[PDB]
Amino acid sequence: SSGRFGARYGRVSRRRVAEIESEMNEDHACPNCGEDRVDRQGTGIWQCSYCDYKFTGGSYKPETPGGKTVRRS
Amino acid sequence: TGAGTPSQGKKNTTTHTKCRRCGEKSYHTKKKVCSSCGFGKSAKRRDYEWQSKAGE
Amino acid sequence: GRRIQGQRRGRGTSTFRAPSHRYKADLEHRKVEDGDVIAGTVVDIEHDPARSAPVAAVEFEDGDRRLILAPEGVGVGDELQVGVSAEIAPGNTLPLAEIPEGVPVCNVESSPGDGGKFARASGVNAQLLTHDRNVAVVKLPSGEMKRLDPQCRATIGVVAGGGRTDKPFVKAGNKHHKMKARGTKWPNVRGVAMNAVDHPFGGGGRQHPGKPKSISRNAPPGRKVGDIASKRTGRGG
Amino acid sequence: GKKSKATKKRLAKLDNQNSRVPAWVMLKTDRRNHKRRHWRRNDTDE
RNA sequence: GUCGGGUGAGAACCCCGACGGCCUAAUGGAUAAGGGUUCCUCAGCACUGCUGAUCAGCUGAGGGUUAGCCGGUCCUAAGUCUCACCGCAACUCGACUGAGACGAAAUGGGAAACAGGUUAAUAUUCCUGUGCCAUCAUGCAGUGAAAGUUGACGCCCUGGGGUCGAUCACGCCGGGCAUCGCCCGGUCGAACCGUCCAACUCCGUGGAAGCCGUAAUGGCAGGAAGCGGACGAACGGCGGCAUAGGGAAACGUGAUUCAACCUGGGGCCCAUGAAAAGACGAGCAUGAUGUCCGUACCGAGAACCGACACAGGUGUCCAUGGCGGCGAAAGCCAAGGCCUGUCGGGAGCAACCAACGUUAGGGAAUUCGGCAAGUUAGUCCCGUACCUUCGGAAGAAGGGAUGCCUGCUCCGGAACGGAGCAGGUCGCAGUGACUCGGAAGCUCGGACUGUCUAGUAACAACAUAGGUGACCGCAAAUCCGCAAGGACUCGUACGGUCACUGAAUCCUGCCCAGUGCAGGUAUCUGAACACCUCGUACAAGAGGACGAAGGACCUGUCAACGGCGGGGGUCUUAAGGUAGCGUAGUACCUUGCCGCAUCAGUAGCGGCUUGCAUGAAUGGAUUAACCAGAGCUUCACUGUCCCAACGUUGGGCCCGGUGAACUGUACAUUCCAGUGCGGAGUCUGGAGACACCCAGGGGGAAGCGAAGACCCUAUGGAGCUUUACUGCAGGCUGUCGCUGAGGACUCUCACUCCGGGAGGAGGACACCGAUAGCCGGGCA
RNA sequence: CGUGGAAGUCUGUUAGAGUUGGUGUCCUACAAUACCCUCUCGUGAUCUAUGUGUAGGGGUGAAAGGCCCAUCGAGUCCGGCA
Ligand SMILES: [Cl-]
Ligand SMILES: [Cl-]
Ligand SMILES: [Cl-]
Ligand SMILES: [Mg+2]
Ligand SMILES: [Mg+2]
Ligand SMILES: [Mg+2]
Ligand SMILES: [Mg+2]
Ligand SMILES: [Mg+2]
Ligand SMILES: [Mg+2]
Ligand SMILES: [Mg+2]
Ligand SMILES: [Mg+2]
Ligand SMILES: [Mg+2]
Ligand SMILES: [Mg+2]
Ligand SMILES: [Mg+2]
Ligand SMILES: [Mg+2]
Ligand SMILES: [Mg+2]
Ligand SMILES: [Mg+2]
Ligand SMILES: [Mg+2]
Ligand SMILES: [Mg+2]
Ligand SMILES: [Mg+2]
Ligand SMILES: [Mg+2]
Ligand SMILES: [Mg+2]
Ligand SMILES: [Mg+2]
Ligand SMILES: [Mg+2]
Ligand SMILES: [Mg+2]
Ligand SMILES: [Mg+2]
Ligand SMILES: [Mg+2]
Ligand SMILES: [Mg+2]
Ligand SMILES: [Mg+2]
Ligand SMILES: [Mg+2]
Ligand SMILES: [Mg+2]
Ligand SMILES: [Mg+2]
Ligand code: NA
Ligand code: NA
Ligand code: NA
Ligand code: NA
Ligand code: NA
Ligand code: NA
Ligand code: NA
Ligand code: NA
Ligand code: NA
Ligand code: NA
Ligand code: NA
Ligand code: NA
Ligand code: NA
Ligand code: NA
Ligand SMILES: [Sr+2]
Ligand SMILES: [Sr+2]
Ligand SMILES: [Sr+2]
Ligand SMILES: [Sr+2]
Ligand SMILES: [Sr+2]
Ligand SMILES: [Sr+2]
Ligand SMILES: [Sr+2]
Ligand SMILES: [Sr+2]
Ligand SMILES: [Sr+2]
Ligand SMILES: [Sr+2]
Ligand SMILES: [Sr+2]
Ligand SMILES: [Sr+2]
Ligand SMILES: [Sr+2]
Ligand SMILES: [Sr+2]
Ligand SMILES: [Sr+2]
Ligand SMILES: [Sr+2]
Ligand SMILES: [Sr+2]
Ligand SMILES: [Sr+2]
Ligand SMILES: [Sr+2]
Ligand SMILES: [Sr+2]
Ligand SMILES: [Sr+2]
Ligand SMILES: [Sr+2]
Ligand SMILES: [Sr+2]
Ligand SMILES: [Sr+2]
Ligand SMILES: [Sr+2]
Ligand SMILES: [Sr+2]
Ligand SMILES: [Sr+2]
Ligand SMILES: [Sr+2]
Ligand SMILES: [Sr+2]
Ligand SMILES: [Sr+2]
Ligand SMILES: [Sr+2]
Ligand SMILES: [Sr+2]
Ligand SMILES: [Sr+2]
Ligand SMILES: [Sr+2]
Ligand SMILES: [Sr+2]
Ligand SMILES: [Sr+2]
Repeated sequence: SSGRFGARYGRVSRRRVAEIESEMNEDHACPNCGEDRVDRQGTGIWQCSYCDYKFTGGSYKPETPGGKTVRRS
Repeated sequence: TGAGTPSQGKKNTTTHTKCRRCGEKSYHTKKKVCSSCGFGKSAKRRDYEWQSKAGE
Repeated sequence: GRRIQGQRRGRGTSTFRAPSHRYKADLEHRKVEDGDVIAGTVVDIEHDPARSAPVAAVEFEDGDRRLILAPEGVGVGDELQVGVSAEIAPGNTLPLAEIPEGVPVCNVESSPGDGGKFARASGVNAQLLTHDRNVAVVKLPSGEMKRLDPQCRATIGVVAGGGRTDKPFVKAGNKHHKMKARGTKWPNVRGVAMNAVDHPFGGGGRQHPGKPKSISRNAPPGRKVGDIASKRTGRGG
Repeated sequence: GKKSKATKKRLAKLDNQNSRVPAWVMLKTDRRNHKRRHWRRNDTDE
């Protein structure tokens, strides 16, 4: 998704940002139904396009390994 | 752009206007303070000892 | 010489201040008497320009709309509890004594009832460890052990907006846009590229600092540049 | 530029100060206006 | 500009007509700021106007600016001020906090006006017509009334609706044209009152297991398409307005593309995109009231700023006038404005200079260097290398095509939209003017975009993402203040502070001896106070005892300042140059040696390299891409040169008018020698020399211009550095007061902080006043 | 293959901003920093109007000792001052 960077910037610019952008424009699980309709709304804000469950989550990744630790205890 | 003649073009601002108290074109309408009589800054009148040679 | 950049800072002029008028809210905790009879439904999840991470719009039992700091997972429709006997669910605000051990907690208070001081940034947490009658040890994000008062309120769960610092800025344009909304002067001109008259590391026919970078803690403001009270420097060795 | 009421009263008087010394003052003193102002060459107040 | 003509004592430049041009985002229209009467009329020419003037922004005297509905006024914005409070020796000083006020005239919010007519000059203000808003009064309605909505909001892409405009069709009205019958202009008509609704959301019906739908994304058994329906848009349509108005007349009808205006869908953010007053919620009739301030003109190559009627500078709206073409591009032309970027006359008009055209043959031989100029050039098709971070390179390169006419096929609803085929035919030339890349290759630097020395430096310097290190748990680190107090901070380690290096990729060796910083320290050193001894009827005073930070001293640390040699097969002072790179922007010797390239190469590229004196974040190496960055080579091109010629326009020369300045000890027609303070028109000797004037190019007057910036001197100045001198901030530390109860400790009562409060934390410490020792270019 | 329409992307005398070379013109100027041709950027760390804040050993400074009204290695005025 970092093809807008052109001949400039570098490898770590088009590997990391492109990875974390192809990962967020994807289909993720929702806690109010169980569907793949989770889209982004900005920095940290995650929204479902079903019964529009506008929730919280990791900046670019919906569920961080730190945000899943709250479930264990 | 040179600091001389061409920079003199952007000079269409009003700062010093005729004062209410003394009447000299020294009332800074943006500061609401007079540079001659001190209207808007002091209750007294702006006078200074250096406005005249020491022993006069 | 002249006053260095860090001296012009403390003056508090427009250039160095934070655009407070463009900021949302002073995220604090609610004042319950004693009993936990307060609860609230999360209506919205907004963006905080003051601290980048998401901020939850909560409407309470008595209709008091206040913006609270948002922990991971919490969404619209969800109910949270604020008070002494609150539920041990993510997003609920209750004192350290009432919170069990080995639980990741955030928005921790220093002195009880200050509205929260510690563990607030994007995705951080705090580990609650020892439980006595006098003390409640908490492990802060830096790894420091803070011996806290058990009467100090805290929100259960990790902060939302995690893993933000893990993605690069790519361009200065992205850094510009960020810094315009904070209390910082940007860009950063190295003290070495300056004149002798402007900084202690300034001057010279080439670029290098005059004296060694490490400076005494007793150093006066205007000479306190570089490595302030370094116990060491470098990577390996 | 928008002038106020007082500003108008003033610019008004300055225009009457621009009138010549009448023909009879010359015949009474048996033979010069010093506050002679031009709209281009001179500068007024405000 | 030219010929006529007008007024006039007087006319190149004042005015009429004609003919001829100039301006097209402005040289037109409306305005903000600023100007201030410069607007209008009449009378004038002593002043001002680059000449003249009968003209004028000039001079003199009159006249001119009319608003409930256009601004202001009101609202609040960054932010400002006053009062209180507090500090200060004090204030006109200063931070917090409370309260009030001010803060927006184009261009934030906002109750309400349109069409025409009128003047020498105003105009939604006056006048005619019509309409609209508010408060209030009376009469009717109504008891709802405040929940909610509105005011009120980022950027990028996009569909829908839709007016003006422009163009096409046809009809009517008026004009132009003189082979044809084409060409131009007009065909009008507001606000407001009424009414219609797409999009959107939603309800009922329905019952899809694959369908529905889009420019795209999408949508659905938690209920799709289809069907009916509630709410619901324009600055739009339709009706009224209007036997109003305007028009000499006709006083149209349809269409496409559609600014404005309306309404949706979509995407981006380590950026999240004002507030408040007011309005809506929530009726109607009649009547009344709606004060106050602005209102002229300019808005620029003459009304502003720049001393000027200055080639400079200065915001906004008209971004849809016609052809053109991708185009708000060029070129040409309307509407409109102008001939005032305001001196003229004459000479084939010389030399010489500024812009500039064409130059045979050669083609960079010119020069430090292709400086200057030039070459290519739009669109279509074929084709496109090394390398590469896979994005790019790349429009690489290279090759072909390109008009007009006739008749057609295809895409689409269609355009006055696009793409194609066949035959016909003109020129030297078909992107025919205009618009419109020259191409390639090697090396250096910096990654990139960006920043900069307003006015001789745009660059390799600055910045940047990226990398690293340092300090801090918030009563923090860092910083401002004399204090009261404040910035960071509506912030909290995924933070912000202080520094360094400078994308990515591959790495980043060795040394902690010195300096720095930090930690520890048995022992040494270590100030004042208090204590102990002697001395004083007391004071001064002599010694002792104790002892903090600090120093000694030990340890840690170089992505911390820095270092990585000589000698021999160790020594200084810790180690003693590892990867790479290398005659370098670093190498003196040096035009290093070999090679490539040229006839010839102090250049350039490659290799070697003992490196005077390369080298790892004082970052080392490599590099795709990028660059008005430095160097070199080739192809192409050319007046750069061989070597200069002709031409073009404005000057230059002569005539009218206008009319400065730089410079001037005096004398002065010089030249060749000499002499002299050694660089003479002027002295000595000779030579030469009739006077004046025109043009010239500048040899001389050590020409003019500037009390040399160089250099030295002066017991000159300043900016800057530091282990110069001395001091001050400031930090650290002991001590005395604040300061209380029972060399280690308990308490709460002062004091501090936190909680709204209850009360909670801390506690004689801390803060502050005083003193003492250390550090102390941060400052003098 | 298409749809889509990203960008400190691209060409661009679109508005606008900047100022490389000519070391051209000018240099008692049109101008106490101008003219012309060339050249650069032109959806962004962009350009601009008005309002507002920071003040002299102090501001501001993508750092050039740059800028703070033709004044900057410490503004200007008046005084100290003859
Ligand atoms: Cl940051
Ligand atoms: Cl107005
Ligand atoms: Cl749509
Ligand atoms: Mg210094
Ligand atoms: Mg800022
Ligand atoms: Mg908060
Ligand atoms: Mg920097
Ligand atoms: Mg420098
Ligand atoms: Mg460097
Ligand atoms: Mg360095
Ligand atoms: Mg008059
Ligand atoms: Mg008029
Ligand atoms: Mg003129
Ligand atoms: Mg020739
Ligand atoms: Mg030669
Ligand atoms: Mg068809
Ligand atoms: Mg660069
Ligand atoms: Mg310059
Ligand atoms: Mg440049
Ligand atoms: Mg960095
Ligand atoms: Mg960093
Ligand atoms: Mg650099
Ligand atoms: Mg190293
Ligand atoms: Mg060599
Ligand atoms: Mg070289
Ligand atoms: Mg010197
Ligand atoms: Mg000196
Ligand atoms: Mg307090
Ligand atoms: Mg000094
Ligand atoms: Mg050139
Ligand atoms: Mg400003
Ligand atoms: Mg310098
Ligand atoms: Na004037
Ligand atoms: Na004339
Ligand atoms: Na309507
Ligand atoms: Na057109
Ligand atoms: Na750019
Ligand atoms: Na060492
Ligand atoms: Na070295
Ligand atoms: Na550039
Ligand atoms: Na020529
Ligand atoms: Na001469
Ligand atoms: Na100096
Ligand atoms: Na694709
Ligand atoms: Na130029
Ligand atoms: Na000063
Ligand atoms: Sr200029
Ligand atoms: Sr201006
Ligand atoms: Sr005041
Ligand atoms: Sr006085
Ligand atoms: Sr508080
Ligand atoms: Sr707080
Ligand atoms: Sr230095
Ligand atoms: Sr190491
Ligand atoms: Sr003037
Ligand atoms: Sr005359
Ligand atoms: Sr006139
Ligand atoms: Sr007001
Ligand atoms: Sr307005
Ligand atoms: Sr349309
Ligand atoms: Sr007018
Ligand atoms: Sr105008
Ligand atoms: Sr102009
Ligand atoms: Sr015309
Ligand atoms: Sr004239
Ligand atoms: Sr010919
Ligand atoms: Sr050559
Ligand atoms: Sr040569
Ligand atoms: Sr070609
Ligand atoms: Sr490099
Ligand atoms: Sr500049
Ligand atoms: Sr690197
Ligand atoms: Sr050391
Ligand atoms: Sr070696
Ligand atoms: Sr001459
Ligand atoms: Sr761009
Ligand atoms: Sr461009
Ligand atoms: Sr040069
Ligand atoms: Sr010049
Ligand atoms: Sr030229
Ligand atoms: Sr564009
Ligand atoms: Sr003096």
